[PDB]
Amino acid sequence: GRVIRGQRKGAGSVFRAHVKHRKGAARLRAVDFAERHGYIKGIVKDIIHDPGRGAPLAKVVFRDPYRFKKRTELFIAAEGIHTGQFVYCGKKAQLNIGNVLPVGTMPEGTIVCCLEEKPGDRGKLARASGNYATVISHNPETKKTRVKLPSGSKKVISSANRAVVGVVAGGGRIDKPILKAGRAYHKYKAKRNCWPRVRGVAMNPVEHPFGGGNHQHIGKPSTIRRDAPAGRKVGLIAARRTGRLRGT
RNA sequence: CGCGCCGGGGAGGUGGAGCACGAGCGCACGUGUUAGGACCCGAAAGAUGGUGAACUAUGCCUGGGCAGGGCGAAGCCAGAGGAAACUCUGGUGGAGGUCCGUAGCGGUCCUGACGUGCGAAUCGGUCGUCCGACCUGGGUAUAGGGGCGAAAGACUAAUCGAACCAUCUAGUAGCUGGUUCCCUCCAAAGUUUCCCUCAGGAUAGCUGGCGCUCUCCGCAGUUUUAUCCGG
RNA sequence: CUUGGUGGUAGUAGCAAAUAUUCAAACGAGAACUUUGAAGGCCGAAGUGGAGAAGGGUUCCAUGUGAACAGCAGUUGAACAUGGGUCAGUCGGUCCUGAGAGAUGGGCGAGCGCCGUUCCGAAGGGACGGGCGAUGGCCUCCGUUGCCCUCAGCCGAUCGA
RNA sequence: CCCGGAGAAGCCGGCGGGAGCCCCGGGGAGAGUUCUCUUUUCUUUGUGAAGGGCAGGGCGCCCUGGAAUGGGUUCGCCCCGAGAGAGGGGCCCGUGCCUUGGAAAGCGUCGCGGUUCCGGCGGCGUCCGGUGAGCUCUCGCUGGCCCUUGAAAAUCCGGGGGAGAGGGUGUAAAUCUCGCGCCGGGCCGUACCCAUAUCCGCAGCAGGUCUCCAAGGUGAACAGCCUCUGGCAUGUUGGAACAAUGUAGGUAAGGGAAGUCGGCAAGCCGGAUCCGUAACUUCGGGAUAAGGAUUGGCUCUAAGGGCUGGCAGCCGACUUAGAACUGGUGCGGACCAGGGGAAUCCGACUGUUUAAUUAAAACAAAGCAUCGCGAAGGCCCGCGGCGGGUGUUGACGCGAUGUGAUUUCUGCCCAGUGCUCUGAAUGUCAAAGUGAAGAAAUUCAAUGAAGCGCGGGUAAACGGCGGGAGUAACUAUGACUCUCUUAAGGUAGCCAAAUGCCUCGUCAUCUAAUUAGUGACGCGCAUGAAUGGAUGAACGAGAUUCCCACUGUCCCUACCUACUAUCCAGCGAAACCACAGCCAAGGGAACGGGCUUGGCGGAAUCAGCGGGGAAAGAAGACCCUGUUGAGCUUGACUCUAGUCUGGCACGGUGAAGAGACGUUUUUUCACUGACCCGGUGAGGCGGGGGGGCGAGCCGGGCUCUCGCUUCUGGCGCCAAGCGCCCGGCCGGCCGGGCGCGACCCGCUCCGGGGACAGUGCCAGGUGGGGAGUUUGACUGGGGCGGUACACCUGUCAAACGGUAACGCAGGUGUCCUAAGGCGAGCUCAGGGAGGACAGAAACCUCCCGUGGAGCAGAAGGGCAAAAGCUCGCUUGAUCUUGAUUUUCAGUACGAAUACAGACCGUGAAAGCGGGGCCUCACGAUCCUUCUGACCUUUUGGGUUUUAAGCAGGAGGUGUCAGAAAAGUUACCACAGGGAUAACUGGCUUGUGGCGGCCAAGCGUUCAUAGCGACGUCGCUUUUUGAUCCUUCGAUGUCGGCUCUUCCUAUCAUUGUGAAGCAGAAUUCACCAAGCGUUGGAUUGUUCACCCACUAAUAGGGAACGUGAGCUGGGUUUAGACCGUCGUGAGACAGGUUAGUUUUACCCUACUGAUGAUGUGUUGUUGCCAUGGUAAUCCUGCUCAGUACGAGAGGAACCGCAGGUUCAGACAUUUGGUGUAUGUGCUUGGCUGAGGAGCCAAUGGGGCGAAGCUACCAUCUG
Ligand SMILES: */N=C(\N)N(C)CC[C@H](N)CC(=O)N[C@H]1C=C[C@H](n2ccc(N)nc2=O)O[C@@H]1C(=O)O
Ligand SMILES: [Mg+2]
Ligand SMILES: [Mg+2]
Ligand SMILES: [Mg+2]
Ligand SMILES: [Mg+2]
Ligand SMILES: [Mg+2]
Ligand SMILES: [Mg+2]
Ligand SMILES: [Mg+2]
Ligand SMILES: [Mg+2]
Ligand SMILES: [Mg+2]
Ligand SMILES: [Mg+2]
Ligand SMILES: [Mg+2]
Ligand SMILES: [Mg+2]
Ligand SMILES: [Mg+2]
Ligand SMILES: [Mg+2]
Ligand SMILES: [Mg+2]
Ligand SMILES: [Mg+2]
Ligand SMILES: [Mg+2]
Ligand SMILES: [Mg+2]
Ligand SMILES: [Mg+2]
Ligand SMILES: [Mg+2]
Ligand SMILES: [Mg+2]
Ligand SMILES: [Mg+2]
Ligand SMILES: [Mg+2]
Ligand SMILES: [Mg+2]
Ligand SMILES: [Mg+2]
Ligand SMILES: [Mg+2]
Ligand SMILES: [Mg+2]
Ligand SMILES: [Mg+2]
Ligand SMILES: [Mg+2]
Ligand SMILES: [Mg+2]
Ligand SMILES: [Mg+2]
Ligand SMILES: [Mg+2]
Ligand SMILES: [Mg+2]
Ligand SMILES: [Mg+2]
Ligand SMILES: [Mg+2]
Ligand SMILES: [Mg+2]
Ligand SMILES: [Mg+2]
Ligand SMILES: [Mg+2]
Ligand SMILES: [Mg+2]
Ligand SMILES: [Mg+2]
Ligand SMILES: [Mg+2]
Ligand SMILES: [Mg+2]
Ligand SMILES: [Mg+2]
Ligand SMILES: [Mg+2]
Ligand SMILES: [Mg+2]
Ligand SMILES: [Mg+2]
Ligand SMILES: [Mg+2]
Ligand SMILES: [Mg+2]
Ligand SMILES: [Mg+2]
Ligand SMILES: [Mg+2]
Ligand SMILES: [Mg+2]
Ligand SMILES: [Mg+2]
Ligand SMILES: [Mg+2]
Ligand SMILES: [Mg+2]
Ligand SMILES: [Mg+2]
Ligand SMILES: [Mg+2]
Ligand SMILES: [Mg+2]
Ligand SMILES: [Mg+2]
Ligand SMILES: [Mg+2]
Ligand SMILES: [Mg+2]
Ligand SMILES: [Mg+2]
Ligand SMILES: [Mg+2]
Ligand SMILES: [Mg+2]
Ligand SMILES: [Mg+2]
Ligand SMILES: [Mg+2]
Ligand SMILES: [Mg+2]
Ligand SMILES: [Mg+2]
Ligand SMILES: [Mg+2]
Ligand SMILES: [Mg+2]
Ligand SMILES: [Mg+2]
Ligand SMILES: [Mg+2]
Ligand SMILES: [Mg+2]
Ligand SMILES: [Mg+2]
Ligand SMILES: [Mg+2]
Ligand SMILES: [Mg+2]
Ligand SMILES: [Mg+2]
Ligand SMILES: [Mg+2]
Ligand SMILES: [Mg+2]
Ligand SMILES: [Mg+2]
Ligand SMILES: [Mg+2]
Ligand SMILES: [Mg+2]
Ligand SMILES: [Mg+2]
Ligand SMILES: [Mg+2]
Ligand SMILES: [Mg+2]
Ligand SMILES: [Mg+2]
Ligand SMILES: [Mg+2]
Repeated sequence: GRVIRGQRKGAGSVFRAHVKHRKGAARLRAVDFAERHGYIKGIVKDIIHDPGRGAPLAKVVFRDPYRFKKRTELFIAAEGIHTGQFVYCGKKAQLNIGNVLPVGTMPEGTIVCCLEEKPGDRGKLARASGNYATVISHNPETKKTRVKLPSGSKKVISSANRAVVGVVAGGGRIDKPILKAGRAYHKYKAKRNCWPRVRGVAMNPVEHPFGGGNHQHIGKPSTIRRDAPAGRKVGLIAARRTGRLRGT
């Protein structure tokens, strides 16, 4: 009968992201002759805490090579970096933390972050707190590379694409228990309206397919098809298994 | 005229809204049955097009606001015992979804007052919390099978288990209710059969009115005499 | 049933939230309630005080009136009738942008129209100096229009406290 | 041009500085006080912005110098070779002080003129000091908090740069962010209220509505209480009374929850100091635990500080400890201000929630555990697009669920139903496409995607977790074993719990007494493991139970106060209303105000009162009917957006192979030009030279790299140089241009995909996410149950025929190749006597044999050379018109009967035969299908396929004269119904209750003292049932409380009879219902059971009396928890907890109160016809330790003394009350002090007159 929560979110308007105090987008430097052939120097002017994000950012100042004008970028901070540190970047960049070079050059077993999935997008994969990717093996023919991501999906990518060296800071966040409702409340106030998560079962049987009944119970099987209309797709999606996960 | 896989006749049964020396059309009047808003008045709902978040639901931007006391976390200072490890004793500091409690915020109980009320939800005394998921003003966003909900089917201008205004719309009713002058003459039924029929119809039955063909031989809710039947 | 009018019920129910009035004098036809004075009380700076906002829109002030209204009366009043009254470079709006709304280009749309706000756009009418041309002035020196050379990143029209 | 800054940031705490206010001590000017005191008490007692100076704070600023035997220093900190202490400096704020403004003005005072209309005019004064945990505002410093780190742009400014301009020793110049001097600053709002009377609520409505300011005292305090500044007349009126009923306030001897569903309400406790403080525990808490003592006034001592020259002297704050005295033991003196403990259940906590009946045990919440997904992606919106949100995002993330802190545990079951993985090993499987014959439409045939099947996996997916047998040396039980059924068969733990019917389970404790409560037991109707089980400190406006103290909650009521009600002056409604308003019985729609018959009846009126008027209220919400709906559900029916899958088109260019049906069907491998994606202010791409740093070869050939930047928080733009040109001036000057410097040529800006995704059109699938609709009838209420819904026999049927009930006894939805058709010939059931095996029963024979057997079936009728049984030949169970009968409307179907015309069968022949000996065994229109004629039409004519026609059978409608169809509503809605229930009322009385007759037996004996079987006759309507006449436009539905009267079927008392009666005690019966019949524990209970006294603890009605008389615990709304059932929405004469109880002023009625006619008027003292009616019972003494009786035991009558209950009065005494506001005391403030007083909603506490008044005092019956 009614339109349920899941559906009401898609139009948005209420659930859009709060973006007053966000500093900006965290994109890498754009491609150009210098990066493609040689290298370009750049200092770390300052570090900054971005809202809604575990990791911190960095005000990185470079110099524009064609016009007399200092550009600026917002890199994501690898661990161990500090202000007053010369950050090189390019093809001929030396291998040490805080230094952007294409993956192809570095050997196998190299740990990287802020990686591009396709060339030019200015850095999409692996840039949250405590993550890093592992370079497994190159492939001279076709000029492509094999890379295992933290989740485990191994992916091939063109060797040309870029990556900032080192892991992302802020690891071990999930270690501390979020003790009180308020401490959670503030977090989701920074990000989005989602926090107080009401169980569908409690609702009346208009607002949920599991609702109603005199006794609190679901009544029907909680596994469900993916060939299914919007409104029903609810519960455990395409559940291959469903139980106390013994072993791994 | 073309002759043949041509045409035409007779008798005898049977089906027909036919013949058998025509009787209709036009106009007016009455009654009766229908179709339409159709004897008058009456719905719960249905569809199309528009208007509202001045209360309230919730998110966001920019502003405002909350005495005085108790409890006394880490850190720090000092003294004492001790072989060492170290441990005991007294001060300081002022933490916290901490405690008593005011304004504010809320509104449990007395099932107290009032109950043609001061009031289409107020008053009294008694109650919970009061630095926090705290309280609040103005601006702004979301609109009806749609919005919004710490989820009660709550709320959406006193209206919500589908809002409000007009139009389609005099919407249908086997159901209640009402239905306007006199006299005279005649005068009933509630039973049969069929129906998604049992609060209803048709259909036979009962009733009236209009007449017409003959009358100054026929018929009867009856007996008698004969004659059968009856279980 | 509809509209309009009138009865009994009735000169009854009733005019009970938060302590409170009293004496003399004046105008006046008339005074429990008007005014002055005197005496006694209350609100007791989280105010029954002094100032503002939104909002109301002449209710502010004076003179006169006593029909109607102020659920008793009233010589009174926020009632009625006459007339008056709001003066800024410096106090605010006006300027700015904020969450956001909203044009243009572009696309969609039988269609009134709608999406979308930098996204598929030839998105500058500006400036200083040089040369050449053109006028106006005690043509001194300096203005006032034009071309050519040389230079220019924006960012999205516009509203929004 | 570039770089950079301000504008530009959160909350909280502490501390310091500066103002305003407050206070103190002296000075002046005027007021008030003076019975007595009082150098008294009160008011008042000033300098703006903008400039200059100086104070006064701050500084992460400089210089000198170099510290450990470490120093300085803050309440806390912190700081130091990255340069401390100690000197000298600098800067920043300067709302404070001085000054120009400015004493002329202003204010306070005294006095002169103007008669006046006057910013009138003159004296004087407007002083000097001190204080502070005080308050308020502000400036600054410094900490603490964050999975929260707390706005932008307009606008303004500084610096790095150095393109360029300027005059030749002067009246110098271009140029100045320096000091004066000139002009101008438009448009619009601007009054007032800003709220117990200017706003919104229909109004001058106790409601609601955002801010600033903010004195004295008491005190922890902005608490409460009183006063000044300022404001006001008690909030839409007054006077006279002071009764009951109310509303809000108080207090009570003795007792202390006994009242009651329940300690509901009120009351006790309350602040501080000093002692003291257990169980348990997540070791933080619990904790103001508990439990004690003190507290006043007045008069003293002592300890804590500043400033200048181990000291002195001058000043000033508030606190703390201590001591003596003194009072009628009063003292936190008013106000403000916590009742406690032991236990159990639930939920962890704080929070939120139904605006207007539910604040909870519901939700959330942290923790836990699953699932999808690496972007051409997941999830969703969207009518649409190369669209949009999450996304300024990227697996420690977004997204979808479940569970509910911690600790501890988390057993077995994948058969079912879901989900999912594998998919030629594969049954089925559409369009198009491909072969096949045919004149062609065609039809046939192969080929064949996903999906269903098939097979794996899965329970922190929905979910589930038996029974029978045998077995231990007492019985029991069953360790152990087997089997049936399913895929296992309840493991660990727990309980008559919020889950247990029977049930008040049983035992113990808790009570004198306990259906409650707590601890064990377990057979568990129906416990149980993240649909989570068990525990568990702290917390709860949560649910129950008990204990302490405490109380007018109760025995048991009384008194007082204010506001009313009451009477008066003024002003002034509405609901409601057929007529009206005294009763009993009677019959009547079965409870009448009117009727009949009886009883009766007297003006007009007041304050109260709640019995009635089936009172008002709202076209009954429960129930039923309705061919009336909505909300929701799913395995109902019929469809749909979306998503998955194949085909055709947009859609190219080449490579190799097999073959394929010079060609292809197709498998791979490329290319790119459509097309698609991403980035850029679309900035140096690919080739070819030349140049260089290195390796190898013979100035030369070849390959690759580079093209010049890695110790450091710097700067970096607007071209140097050269060559070649020339332009004006005069070999030199001034001003110009091009190209190298910075290689040349090109056709897509760079990359990645790419002929596939994709878009458009068809086709199959999936699809309660969504839409539309349906969800039979009869019915002794409906439902559940039957089918009496179409058929047939017998009876009921009352002697023609015809007749009903969910009446009776019963049957049917078939069977037959002959069990049909002719003819002939036989005669059955049963019994008797005989005969080897032979038998009660096997086979043969004679005799009897009216049918006693049989004819498929239900029963009934019918039949003997047959309708039975056996042989022989056959198929009239065929073709075809009409007529009639049965049901009946005298319409159909079916079923059958008489004839007729053909072809036949059989029998010698007359004949017989068109299905089953008779009475039941079955079906319309429309559509499809088959058969049938040299049949008709197929449209301008002709031929031939196909189709349509015509006639006769079949496929089926059993709700059987024929819609195609599942559930729920306690969230509910509408029309109506007493044609129809759940209470009452009526008639009946089975059942229940009571009572008679006969007398077989008990009672030793003796039937009948007392009882009475087998049988039998009656009454009653407080039980229960059966019925539906009344009311559904509403009669308020269970219990208790309170209160009156009434019945008698006598429990006790009075009088008397009879006993298997000696007395006592106890039994049965008559007259008799006037007077009595209790207090409590448990349960909502009526009922039940128990303790205690008694004379006795009998039974019942009146609308199951009694709701505008109460209460609202239970039933019986909405919220929620559990078990079982149901896949689910939901359900339960199965448990649990929270949940608006309306109006009286009418008529009558009763109560009390004025009054009325008549005697001519008026008093007076008096009379009684009528109504009403009252007393009750018990104890002791004596009689009497006697009569009686063996004794044990053991009375009665008259008298005497007292008591209970009830009724009627009074208030001498005791008690209560006490606002005579009578009188002492007293807390805080106010009147200068003393005295005398007042306010604090009765300020508080003592004692208390009068008067009212109590079995709580007394009297009489
Ligand atoms: N959903 C629940 N839990 N219940 C109890 C049903 C609620 C229904 N909707 C109301 C109701 O009361 N139903 C009753 C009402 C009466 C009716 N009934 C009563 C008496 C008699 N003799 N016969 C009846 O049929 O029964 C209904 C019932 O119990 O189902
Ligand atoms: Mg729907
Ligand atoms: Mg649903
Ligand atoms: Mg707290
Ligand atoms: Mg408290
Ligand atoms: Mg009440
Ligand atoms: Mg009102
Ligand atoms: Mg605002
Ligand atoms: Mg929408
Ligand atoms: Mg909320
Ligand atoms: Mg929410
Ligand atoms: Mg609910
Ligand atoms: Mg509900
Ligand atoms: Mg009409
Ligand atoms: Mg109508
Ligand atoms: Mg009716
Ligand atoms: Mg007979
Ligand atoms: Mg009265
Ligand atoms: Mg009166
Ligand atoms: Mg009032
Ligand atoms: Mg009053
Ligand atoms: Mg007061
Ligand atoms: Mg004012
Ligand atoms: Mg005025
Ligand atoms: Mg008056
Ligand atoms: Mg001016
Ligand atoms: Mg638009
Ligand atoms: Mg503007
Ligand atoms: Mg503004
Ligand atoms: Mg002065
Ligand atoms: Mg003003
Ligand atoms: Mg008001
Ligand atoms: Mg008023
Ligand atoms: Mg008054
Ligand atoms: Mg007492
Ligand atoms: Mg007492
Ligand atoms: Mg009792
Ligand atoms: Mg009680
Ligand atoms: Mg109480
Ligand atoms: Mg305790
Ligand atoms: Mg909770
Ligand atoms: Mg509510
Ligand atoms: Mg309530
Ligand atoms: Mg789960
Ligand atoms: Mg489990
Ligand atoms: Mg399975
Ligand atoms: Mg128990
Ligand atoms: Mg178990
Ligand atoms: Mg559960
Ligand atoms: Mg279970
Ligand atoms: Mg359970
Ligand atoms: Mg426990
Ligand atoms: Mg009056
Ligand atoms: Mg009547
Ligand atoms: Mg009455
Ligand atoms: Mg009544
Ligand atoms: Mg109704
Ligand atoms: Mg009705
Ligand atoms: Mg109907
Ligand atoms: Mg019907
Ligand atoms: Mg419907
Ligand atoms: Mg749908
Ligand atoms: Mg419809
Ligand atoms: Mg029926
Ligand atoms: Mg007969
Ligand atoms: Mg007969
Ligand atoms: Mg024949
Ligand atoms: Mg036969
Ligand atoms: Mg038809
Ligand atoms: Mg039919
Ligand atoms: Mg009987
Ligand atoms: Mg005998
Ligand atoms: Mg009836
Ligand atoms: Mg009635
Ligand atoms: Mg009534
Ligand atoms: Mg008698
Ligand atoms: Mg009754
Ligand atoms: Mg009532
Ligand atoms: Mg009553
Ligand atoms: Mg109940
Ligand atoms: Mg189930
Ligand atoms: Mg008498
Ligand atoms: Mg004797
Ligand atoms: Mg006395
Ligand atoms: Mg007294
Ligand atoms: Mg004195
Ligand atoms: Mg006394």
